[PDB]
Amino acid sequence: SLSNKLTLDKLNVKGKRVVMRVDFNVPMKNNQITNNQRIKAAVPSIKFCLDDGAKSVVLMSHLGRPDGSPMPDKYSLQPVAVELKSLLGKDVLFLKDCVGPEVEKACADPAAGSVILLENLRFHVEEEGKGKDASGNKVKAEPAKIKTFRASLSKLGDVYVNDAFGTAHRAHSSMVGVNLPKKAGGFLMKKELNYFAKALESPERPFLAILGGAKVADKIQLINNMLDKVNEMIIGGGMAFTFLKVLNNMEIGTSLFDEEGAKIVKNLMSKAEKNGVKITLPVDFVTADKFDEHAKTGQATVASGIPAGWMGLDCGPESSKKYSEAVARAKQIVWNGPVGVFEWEAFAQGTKALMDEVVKATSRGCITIIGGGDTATCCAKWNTEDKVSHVSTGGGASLELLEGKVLPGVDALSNV
Ligand SMILES: Nc1ncnc2c1ncn2[C@@H]1O[C@H](COP(=O)(O)OP(=O)(O)CP(=O)(O)O)[C@@H](O)[C@H]1O
Ligand SMILES: [Mg+2]
Repeated sequence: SLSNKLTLDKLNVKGKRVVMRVDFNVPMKNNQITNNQRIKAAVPSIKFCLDDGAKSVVLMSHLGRPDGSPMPDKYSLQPVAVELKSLLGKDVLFLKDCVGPEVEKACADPAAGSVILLENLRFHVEEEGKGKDASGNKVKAEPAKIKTFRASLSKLGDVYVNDAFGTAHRAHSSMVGVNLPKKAGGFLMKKELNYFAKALESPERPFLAILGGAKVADKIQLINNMLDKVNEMIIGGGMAFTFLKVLNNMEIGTSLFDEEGAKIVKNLMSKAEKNGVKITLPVDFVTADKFDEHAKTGQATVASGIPAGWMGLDCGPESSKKYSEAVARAKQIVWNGPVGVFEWEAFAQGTKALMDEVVKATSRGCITIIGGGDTATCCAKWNTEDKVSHVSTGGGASLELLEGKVLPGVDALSNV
């Protein structure tokens, strides 16, 4: 997607200060980084700069959603400075702010090979452009203030590099507001985009897409677009029940149901048929008397229906077989969302078996792409991240792409 945009590999950073937007918005538990995949995924771009004789490297990102309110005790990027220092083996200068005189002078003529990490960009309402004040009232940013903020960020360097794929879908100040003669996309951006371009412009055939999750309404455009590129599609998780109900008139008990999505199901099937797309739905399920990790377990099939008062939380053995059948024929796979409540061991077996199949397919030459989010965390708790072709570092961003949208984060990049 950047074949028409400027990239790091085509930039000259010798003796220059580099302002690099990155995505260090990692998850925490109480004071520790539960997952540092996002930090490690940006190192390749940081080193390339340093190894190429860079005067300095200024990194900026956000953490959570403070709403433009300084919350150092809740969303401080300080702990990320400690984590980075160890992964880089180099010293990192952390600043209590990301804009202002003090920061601006600190980033002017610094000691060569200097790594500087700025503070949460969202501690200012100028980043997103909106937020709230102490009074609790929702406020809007001033065009004059926005220009100032964007102007301060631009003074931090000579060239600008964007490697925040996970934030590529946001049209915030640090993503599209930096005013510098050169805006280059990082390696992480080049890598992530290269995989999704393969599964969006010219995939290997057969091409299979596995879509799970809970709701259907917020997935309509994702399915609609994918129905123009895939050969086979698996509809699993709570999503399936909305299709079985409208398509087979099957009873679903107290299982998840999407009223809004139920009205489009028939239009989705019609599009698949016209395009020659095979849609695999589950044939049996693992039920529960209630929504609880320690609920009573049962079983059911499409033909028998789900008993009243019960609900399907995972697929069954026969469904696992069909899924594997589709996985075996594929030459490329895109997976987004679990096919069952994987957070509870008793209902994660269906997702576990599919992962095993997906892992075996990769070792046979199949291109396997797992979209970030709930389906990304799985592989982590399974240590099967290096058992597939690619695990995305951006769920909401990769979703935007799959829907066929344009990420403001890359469009704002310099042309070539
Ligand atoms: N058969 C099923 N019944 C109920 N929940 C299911 C399910 N199959 C999957 N899920 C749940 O679906 C969730 C993923 O759904 P989805 O991708 O829509 O979530 P989301 O993060 O966009 C917001 P929400 O989960 O609130 O809808 C997982 O947390 C998983 O436990
Ligand atoms: Mg959702």
